Amino acid sequence: PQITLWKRPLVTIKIGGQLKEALLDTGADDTVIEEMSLPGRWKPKMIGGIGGFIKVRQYDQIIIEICGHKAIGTVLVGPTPVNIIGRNLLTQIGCTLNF
Amino acid sequence: PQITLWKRPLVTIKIGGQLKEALLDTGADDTVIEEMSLPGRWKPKMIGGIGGFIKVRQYDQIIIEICGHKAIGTVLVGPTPVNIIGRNLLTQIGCTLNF
Ligand SMILES: CC1(C)SCN(C(=O)[C@@H](O)[C@H](Cc2ccccc2)NC(=O)[C@H](CS(C)(=O)=O)NC(=O)COc2cccc3cnccc23)[C@@H]1C(=O)N[C@H]1c2ccccc2C[C@H]1O
Repeated sequence: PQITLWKRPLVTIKIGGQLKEALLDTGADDTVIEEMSLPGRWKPKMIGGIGGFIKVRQYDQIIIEICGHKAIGTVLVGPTPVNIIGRNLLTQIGCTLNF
Repeated sequence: PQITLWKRPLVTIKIGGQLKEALLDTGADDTVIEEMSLPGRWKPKMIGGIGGFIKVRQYDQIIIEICGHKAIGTVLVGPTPVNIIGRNLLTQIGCTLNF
């Protein structure tokens, strides 16, 4: 699809068999999702945003569908205000910016 | 242009007669620039994201040049770690997400 930016670029995602809304976010290096249960071991990560830094749990090789496109990659879990799909998965789905 | 997302989508902008590097950020509602002088009236605003909120100064009707494209809109100024071009100006340059 082509997504204009007059509104927030929110899409449906599927992760752990559940549907969530997430924001396609070219300003985010990584993908960060609100508290949920994911399989496997996690490792620590600190991520920094507009307000400062938060601690998150890093899960690798997680299956996620983004607006109907399958990705498999790193997903961070923690106190984000919004589920965000960052460049690590945007690249997997072939997402580009165009003007 | 078509901008891939293998790396941070950084561009050169001209604002207040100054050249700055800034991030094309589809997850940002607004445009926020590191401390600088801008002409005209301003009002305080709180902006939030990962790690919480910061206080900024809101300037309206500011002209910016982004990759050769002129646009006008609100620009926020304050302690952002990165200059961010948000949706209020990305729309004006005809920037879309495509996959
Ligand atoms: C969807 C959100 C709410 S959460 C993430 N987000 C966004 O707009 C995101 O694209 C931000 C943009 C940003 C880049 C760099 C520094 C700070 C912030 N990016 C992020 O939150 C991500 C988190 S990560 C590492 O993937 O897990 N950080 C990054 O990619 C890289 O951050 C950094 C890079 C370099 C130096 C840094 C120093 N100190 C902190 C962060 C740094 C939205 C938001 O904050 N929006 C607010 C915003 C932002 C700018 C202007 C106005 C407003 C209002 C809100 O719309």
